[PDB]
Amino acid sequence: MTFTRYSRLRVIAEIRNIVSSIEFDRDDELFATAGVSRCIKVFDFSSVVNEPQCPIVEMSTRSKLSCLSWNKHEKNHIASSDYEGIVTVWDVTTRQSLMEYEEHEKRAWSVDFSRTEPSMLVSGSDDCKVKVWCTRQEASVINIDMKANICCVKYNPGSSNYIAVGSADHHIHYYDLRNISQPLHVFSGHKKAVSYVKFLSNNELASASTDSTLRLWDVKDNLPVRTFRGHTNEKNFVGLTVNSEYLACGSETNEVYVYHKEITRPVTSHRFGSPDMDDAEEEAGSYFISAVCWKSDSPTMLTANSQGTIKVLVLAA
Amino acid sequence: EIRRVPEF
Repeated sequence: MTFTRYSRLRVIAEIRNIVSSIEFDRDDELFATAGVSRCIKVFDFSSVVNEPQCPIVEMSTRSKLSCLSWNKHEKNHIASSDYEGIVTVWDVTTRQSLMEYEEHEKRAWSVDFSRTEPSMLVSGSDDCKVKVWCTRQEASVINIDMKANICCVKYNPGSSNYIAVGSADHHIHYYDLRNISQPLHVFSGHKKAVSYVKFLSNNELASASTDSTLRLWDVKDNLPVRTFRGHTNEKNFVGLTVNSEYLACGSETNEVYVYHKEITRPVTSHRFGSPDMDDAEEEAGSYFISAVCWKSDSPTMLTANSQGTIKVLVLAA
Repeated sequence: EIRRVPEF
């Protein structure tokens, strides 16, 4: 029943370079995109779905962007991490940078605003440090020296005391920020760098890696659960988004994949740029999906690829 | 390459 509830992704809207990050605001009303074009763009979701297209805010940045995270309490605030290492908090109504955190010494691949302590945000960098910041303070409040490049950091959705850290050392380091001498647990299983970590719930953590797998982990009992396979991801950040039941990720075949958390093989997938009639130009391997984001626990998702095309997709029977 | 994931 679960495997067969949905068999396809329907395209319900399309905006037609690399988009590194696509994220919904606190209420799933606006979404923002950012990437190599050094421009944070904010769109109204309903307008995109209903109309035959223009962002409502554009904020120019000095450096290429790697990640966005909206504040979970302050509707109008969004954080970005950039390739200079700067972690910026922006106000999308005034367009101003509210904070410019400059301690990282190399590109910051990831930033995440906490859901439960919403002034707290965490970043990770090629400088091998995890930094925790508070929007009321200019200096970092916690620093973890990880000794390998950090590709992704994510707060637990139920408590700001726990973060998952995906590392180029192939492991997920799960920290209690109240005692950083050692992580609570380090999860091994991926055979390549861990590019994303995202929580389905307080106790369920998912990861993506350039070993062409996603993995599901139990962070209450510190157990491996399941490995998901089907997509191609051997090189790039191709996006990971999860909700209470589903995982979605990109692929280096210009395809989005969806998995139900209980089944190791995809429930469906969607090709960007499938040829029609006599089309005979670039092959599928020439583009990658670069960012994905569920609309909370619904079957609706945002997706973007390395050409800059954005699609709103919906799981359907 | 700008989105290449690092290896240790």
